[PDB]
Amino acid sequence: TNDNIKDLLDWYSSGSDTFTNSEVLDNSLGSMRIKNTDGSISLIIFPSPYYSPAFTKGEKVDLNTKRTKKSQHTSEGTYIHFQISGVTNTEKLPTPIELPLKVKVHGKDSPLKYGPKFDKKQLAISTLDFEIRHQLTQIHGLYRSSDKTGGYWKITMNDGSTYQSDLSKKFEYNTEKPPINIDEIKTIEAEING
Amino acid sequence: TNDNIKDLLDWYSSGSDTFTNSEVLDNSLGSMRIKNTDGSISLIIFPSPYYSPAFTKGEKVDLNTKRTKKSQHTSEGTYIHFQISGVTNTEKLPTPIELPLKVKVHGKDSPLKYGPKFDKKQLAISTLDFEIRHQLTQIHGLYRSSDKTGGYWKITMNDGSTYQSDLSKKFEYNTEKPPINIDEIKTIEAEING
Repeated sequence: TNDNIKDLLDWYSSGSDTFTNSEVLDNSLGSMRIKNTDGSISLIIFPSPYYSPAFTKGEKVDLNTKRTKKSQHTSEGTYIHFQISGVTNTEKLPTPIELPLKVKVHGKDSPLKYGPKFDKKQLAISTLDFEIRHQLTQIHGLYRSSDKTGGYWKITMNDGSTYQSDLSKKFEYNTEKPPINIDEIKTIEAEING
Repeated sequence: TNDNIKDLLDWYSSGSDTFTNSEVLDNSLGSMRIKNTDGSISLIIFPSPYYSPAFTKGEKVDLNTKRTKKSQHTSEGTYIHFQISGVTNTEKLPTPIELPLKVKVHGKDSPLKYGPKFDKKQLAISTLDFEIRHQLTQIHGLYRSSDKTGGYWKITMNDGSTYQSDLSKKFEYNTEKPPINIDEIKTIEAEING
């Protein structure tokens, strides 16, 4: 594969951070300072004009986010994470739901018809992106060979509205739309090509 | 949490690398040089006296492994990964199997009774460790608060033999036993405490 595809493989196989019921310390309207219940602090940026959380100091939030650079300890010993997007409310569903991924690879529908499970009412579109693409890389070989370097995912809501991303490029954080209610997702489909 | 627990959370939420049908370039008996089908090269160490793959040049292997330090590009442009353990044969099962995790948290059995799915015949014990603990961190809060900082996982085989790890410490790579046939795992259980 070429270097940009290796960069995509690195990003989508580098894990993510999940924190629940973190506390907002400061919201600078495009960036947030948040205290996680393990004592770490997350500094999270929101580059999109369409998704800029407004939660104020003291409110609780959930994080399902990616790091942009290595976490560092301060002189006082506080651990600081540097993240992007992935901040939602703390509302939970009574039991988890699965978001099965319907996947086509080189025009052939895969028999693997499962997906990640979540008990949160709302997820950021970027979170859905990394969960989807992580499954595509791990299970379907996305970015692991020259024949699996592009395609798309598409979410269709119960009301017919859609969200989509091009697998040949990094997720479009700069135009990310606001988080969605996952219980109202109708289907998630993806196709891998090359 | 204390810093060693934050280190564990970092390790178990930093992702992993999955490659299939990679080619052995060199086996130095305790370390291997492997060419992945994306063109990258993996340099993998095997510190255990009990798990030291013997695959020779030209043989095919699978990788389900963790990086020990950042990947680097050489002057010729080759991307090099630095990994530990996680090398198996390429044998596949006809359909994937699930390795459900039975989880107890603070003495209470969790209702979440699912696990990761694999279509490989064999997995290294370290791979099982990171898959198990990743699920424990993400879904059950392991390492995310002072009340969830220890416990164990235990694999029981159909023949009654067992494998186990202490969640309060890093996986014991230095004494890792050889890979196991996952179709003969009877149960995987874990308990989280603090």
